[PDB]
Amino acid sequence: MNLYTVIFINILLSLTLILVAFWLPQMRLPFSMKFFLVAITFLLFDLEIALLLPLPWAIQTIKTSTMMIMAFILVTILSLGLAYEWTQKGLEW
Amino acid sequence: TYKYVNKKEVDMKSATDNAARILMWTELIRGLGMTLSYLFREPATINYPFEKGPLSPRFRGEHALRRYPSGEERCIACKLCEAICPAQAITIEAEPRADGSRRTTRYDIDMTKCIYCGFCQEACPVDAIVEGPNFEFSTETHEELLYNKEKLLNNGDKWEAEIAANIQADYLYR
Amino acid sequence: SATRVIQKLRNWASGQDLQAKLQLRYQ
Amino acid sequence: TNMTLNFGPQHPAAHGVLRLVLELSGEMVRKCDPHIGLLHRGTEKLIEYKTYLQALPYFDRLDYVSMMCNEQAYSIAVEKLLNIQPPPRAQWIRVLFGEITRILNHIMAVTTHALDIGAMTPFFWMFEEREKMFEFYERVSGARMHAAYIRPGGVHQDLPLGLLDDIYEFSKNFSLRIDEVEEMLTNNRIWRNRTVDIGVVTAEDALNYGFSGVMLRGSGIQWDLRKTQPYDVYDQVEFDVPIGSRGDCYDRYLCRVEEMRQSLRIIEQCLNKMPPGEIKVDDAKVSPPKRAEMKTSMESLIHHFKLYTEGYQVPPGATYTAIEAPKGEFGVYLVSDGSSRPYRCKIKAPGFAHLAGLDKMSKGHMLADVVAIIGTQDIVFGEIDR
Amino acid sequence: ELVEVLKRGVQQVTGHGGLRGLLRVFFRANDIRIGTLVGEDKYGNKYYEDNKQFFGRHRWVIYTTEMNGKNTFWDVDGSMVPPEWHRWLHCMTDDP
Amino acid sequence: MWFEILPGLAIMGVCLVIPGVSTAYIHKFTNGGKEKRVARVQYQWYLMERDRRISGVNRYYVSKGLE
Amino acid sequence: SAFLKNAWAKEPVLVVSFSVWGLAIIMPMISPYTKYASMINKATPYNYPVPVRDDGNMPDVPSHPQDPLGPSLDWLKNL
Amino acid sequence: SRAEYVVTKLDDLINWARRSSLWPMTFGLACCAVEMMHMAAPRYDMDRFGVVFRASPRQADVMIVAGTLTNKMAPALRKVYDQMPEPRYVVSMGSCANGGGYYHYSYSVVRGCDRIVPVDIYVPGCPPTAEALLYGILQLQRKIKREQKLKIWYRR
Amino acid sequence: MFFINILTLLVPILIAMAFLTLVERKILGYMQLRKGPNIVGPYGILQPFADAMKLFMKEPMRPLTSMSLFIIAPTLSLTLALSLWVPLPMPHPLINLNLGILFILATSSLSVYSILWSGWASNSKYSLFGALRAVAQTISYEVTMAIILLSVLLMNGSYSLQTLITTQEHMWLLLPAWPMAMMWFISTLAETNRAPFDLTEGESELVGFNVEYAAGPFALFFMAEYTNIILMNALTTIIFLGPLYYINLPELYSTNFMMEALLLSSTFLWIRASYPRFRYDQLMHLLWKNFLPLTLALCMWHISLPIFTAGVPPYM
Ligand SMILES: COC1=C(OC)C(=O)C(CC=C(C)C)=C(C)C1=O
Ligand code: SF4
Ligand code: SF4
Repeated sequence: MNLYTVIFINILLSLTLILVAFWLPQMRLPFSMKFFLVAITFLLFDLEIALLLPLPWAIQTIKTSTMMIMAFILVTILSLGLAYEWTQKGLEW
Repeated sequence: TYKYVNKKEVDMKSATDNAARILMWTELIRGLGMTLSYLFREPATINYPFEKGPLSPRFRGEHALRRYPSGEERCIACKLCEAICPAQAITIEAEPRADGSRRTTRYDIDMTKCIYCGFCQEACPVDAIVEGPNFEFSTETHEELLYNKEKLLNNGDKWEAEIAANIQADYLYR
Repeated sequence: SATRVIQKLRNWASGQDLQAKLQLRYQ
Repeated sequence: TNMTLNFGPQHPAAHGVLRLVLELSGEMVRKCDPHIGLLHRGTEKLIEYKTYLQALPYFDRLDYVSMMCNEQAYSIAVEKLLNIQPPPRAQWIRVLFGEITRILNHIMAVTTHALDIGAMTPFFWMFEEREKMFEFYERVSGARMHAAYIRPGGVHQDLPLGLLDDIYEFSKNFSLRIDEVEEMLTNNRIWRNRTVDIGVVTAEDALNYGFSGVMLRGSGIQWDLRKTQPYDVYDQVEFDVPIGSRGDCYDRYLCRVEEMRQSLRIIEQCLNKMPPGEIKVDDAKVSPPKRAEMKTSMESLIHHFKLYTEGYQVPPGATYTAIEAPKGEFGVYLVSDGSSRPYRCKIKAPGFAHLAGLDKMSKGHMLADVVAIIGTQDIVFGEIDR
Repeated sequence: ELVEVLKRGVQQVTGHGGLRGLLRVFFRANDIRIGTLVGEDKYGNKYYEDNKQFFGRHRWVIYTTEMNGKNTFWDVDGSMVPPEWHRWLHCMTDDP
Repeated sequence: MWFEILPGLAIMGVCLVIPGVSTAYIHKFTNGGKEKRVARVQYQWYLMERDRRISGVNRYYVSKGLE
Repeated sequence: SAFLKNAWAKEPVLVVSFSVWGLAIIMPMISPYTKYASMINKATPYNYPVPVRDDGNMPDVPSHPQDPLGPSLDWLKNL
Repeated sequence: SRAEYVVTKLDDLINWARRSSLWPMTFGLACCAVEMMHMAAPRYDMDRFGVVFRASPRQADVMIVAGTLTNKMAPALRKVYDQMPEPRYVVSMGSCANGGGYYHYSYSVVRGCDRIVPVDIYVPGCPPTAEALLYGILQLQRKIKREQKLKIWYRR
Repeated sequence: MFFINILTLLVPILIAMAFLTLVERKILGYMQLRKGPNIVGPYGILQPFADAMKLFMKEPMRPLTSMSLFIIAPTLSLTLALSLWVPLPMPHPLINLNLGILFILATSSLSVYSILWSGWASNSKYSLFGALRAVAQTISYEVTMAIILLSVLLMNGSYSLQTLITTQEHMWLLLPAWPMAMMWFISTLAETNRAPFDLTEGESELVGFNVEYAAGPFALFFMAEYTNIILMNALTTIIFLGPLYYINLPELYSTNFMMEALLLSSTFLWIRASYPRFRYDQLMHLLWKNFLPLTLALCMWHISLPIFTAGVPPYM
């Protein structure tokens, strides 16, 4: 609730400003696979981040060995994905 | 005589030196130092209304027609100021004044047409038309910029004291 | 006309003596 | 139309007015067809209707960053047709203000280049130095720019009593100001990238497309019309042309910073060795009589009246005289009948040739690259459009 | 070092007569500095020149209210300076 | 000189400390002079709630050995 | 090796990049503390330790946990 | 309380805001552009007066037409003038744009920009001195100060 | 009370947001040998309020365009930026969130839309080309921006920004992890589209979503950018430069937070004047080639440093 209170004031402050703006002064084919490709890579990386996001809680896991063994494998396999992105003209705009 | 502006071993010392330049952005930091340095220098700007950028005597500025100390306007309508104006700005038509002397009935400098060359200042034999010091004559309407004999003569009377000083300083040179 | 400390900050940051070639022209 | 997109006339990036109808596959430029004439004004036809001395002010306006150097080209041309040459002091003056003008152009070209690139502090640093130079112009001619000081028979009026000393104080210091810009751009880890290996022009191609300027010199061709075909007293001075290798935006830049440096070497000399003498030819036939003389001697009034009202009356002939204006070879082909007003005056603009090269330079390049290349050609639309 | 500037800064501020002078001068010019008064022209105007300041700012004119009855205190204009004193201000002649 | 960029900053700084001092005293006023309990995990909310029930309705009121 | 050298001076990020990748893949294997992490975190008591019935003959700390028997974290102390 | 007073004061505020911050969109046709870059430069700082170095055709309060407005560029000038906000102004700079200037009789030069865009302040001089432009920008500021839009609303 | 604590934490920031533009138009000035704006008001203090009033009064021209993806875009930009100051932990925060940094990362990510929506809404070529490139580097930079934080968190133990005040009671996280600070600082420069990385407002390049935006819409993003400029700098001043915290007096934390935030806010002002703008591909070349391999590897080093140095951070 406390957050809700703050946020609605936040929207109100902005909606107030746009309105004032309008009310006070009364007196086609841009495409480059590179751009699409980036967006994609971005999510593959964003989804990877999502897998890495639990690592702060997983640090405290009793296993530890498996934690790191897992995390290191994830980071390494994605980075190799990047590596091949390099070989491919990908990442070369 | 010529010179090569950009005409050009790998040692750890060298490489480590080069790698540090890329890794910790050493040259970029060099550039920041230069701007921080000036931040501490005195700014060169002038309060425009209160302090004015210096203009020496030959500054052409705004046209004026001078008069003899007695009070007789200097122009005798020879009309070569019209002949040498590059832009066709000055229009002069004349007729003998009753005195019998020769004077201009109409002298119109179109300042919007004028490109302030200063040849008219040069050409006049009696030096009646001069490039006056004032540069601040911006006007709300286009018509005000067109100037007839009365505005220029009035401009001449207002700035005669400084015009005389300016011509006094630069006539030996001419 | 600037305190030597502030002036120094200038020379140091610049790497050469601006005092010798100033931006303020004088008599 | 491969998303044809007018660079647009109103664009801070486009000096003055340039419609570059560009077809870009996304962010890559496939073809650049620059449009010109947004500043055509008739300078070449207007001159035919004006006398030689009243056409001198047009030349200052042809490329006004380089106000005077342009005037020297017409001067020289009119002097050749008359077979008259200016007095010794006037020659040195023209080289003195010829060089000061080169600096002024390079400060414009290097700093305006950066503003489009995105570096804005170099412009303010050097526009203050520019300002100080303008003041020289004003105290010599009367106008900050568009002086009309260099006339067809020498300069108009001797230097004020004291200018030389100040063109010294300034010169004595300007170097540090160029040095600073350097510590900001010559080695910036980022200036290099956006400039290096952009718009490389071969040596053979540069001569073929008539580049004739730093653009040639940057590709390693050694040609400075000031050393190859000396004009005025640029022969008596000693300077080093800054030739370049691996010609590209960065290399040519370095060349323009180096001529700023070399021009200070030429200015120094001119101050050290300018002769006592007159500043205009003594032929009342070509140069207007001194005002004390026209007000006391009949032959001088007649010569003053005829010169201002009618004109030089140049002997019939035609000449192409080219100097080394800061942009490149500026030449006037002045055909002349025996009349006091010229017949033709094609102005060769270093810039009509350079723009044409934009197409052969910016190929397979991004939108930002086009902005960098227009800067490395110092395009002043006045000279191109004339 | 800093001691002097703090001290001399006070001089400028306390130099303009009463509080009002400062507040006035502060508002219309936005620059506070003290200089010898070269002259006061008949149209209300006051001119000061300081040798120490750089060439651009060593000569300044503090404009006065109603120099032709125009309420010029806020809307000050350059042309207000009289033709006689115009060249002194622009450094055309180094003689006041 | 550069003396003048300070005025503006002063009004920025003063407007960036207010918030940190304000939020950190409108907490020590509403919570009875004791920092607002941060209930990251339930245990803490439990203890906090338990406190409410223990006295008045507000947790900040804190009963002691004398109860 | 030679490329390595230039690589150290040209494209000197990847070199550093990989180097770290490895150093993080080694230090854990060889270190006098790696073992502690699984212990220090194991020890941290989050969930209540439920007591077992004393059928008898057990080494479990009876009564006060302070009894000398049982696990200790003096390894954690003075670590 | 008389609304009339209340109105004047309000108008003034409005005028002070527009007159203190004029964001100029400059064209730089020709050379008088070089004399404006000088204004933007350190001797005569335009910013100090609230004039921004430069802005796009939209966010711009005043358009300074510097340089010859040739017949080909004449359709554009208009477009950009027409693409600016409701409170907009034009400061013609240069004899080449006040009237026709050295190129008045040419076939490719419009004899003045006030034939294509309404002009509020005309700054004279072939390279109108930068101080003169500054004088001209300051006179636009006095022109705005005098404008009384809400009092006419009230009295209308 | 809580409402009062919403005025404070908002207004104060908005007033400070206004004074940043002024300290930008003067610090850039003195660096370029010019006084900057001092004539309106005393020393230019009234200058920010003046153009705000001019901007709102000028016509908000609606192009011959969407009318919502046009008005939603500035509202979203101001709303997210002012919102992200809600959880910031100056001394003690307004709304303490257990997963606070994920809130800041998520809220930042949403601002990329405003750029996308404004670019589509304008319906002119300059706007669409600018938006597509702008969206590309923003999310490209988000990928290293996020990984750099994950390295931090793993040495902090939690996502809550409040924990770092207890993590940095003995030393700033710059000493350790400086290599990422730099990479957080450069990424903070990209995400606020400031100079070295500002091809979006690139003027010479695409004069670009703000192109069709004038008056009130211009202002709102505008305000947003500058508030962000502060917020991101403030996050640098909590995550990496940890201001001294004394539980007895909470304001010396905010006093030093004030000092460090202003200096790092001053730094991106100083960066802008000092550097030319990077090329569009030169910008992505940096993140995907130069920084992402550094960040991913240093990310692993920050999962290893804890374990074998038996330093696994205490949750909570
Ligand atoms: C060097 O040529 C240039 C001009 O011609 C004089 C300009 O007018 C302009 C426009 C000037 C401003 C102040 C926008 C630019 C940018 C330019 O580069
Ligand atoms: S030249 Fe001098 S005198 Fe002869 S007409 Fe023109 S102005 Fe009058
Ligand atoms: S007016 Fe004089 S200066 Fe301005 S453009 Fe036309 S010619 Fe060049």
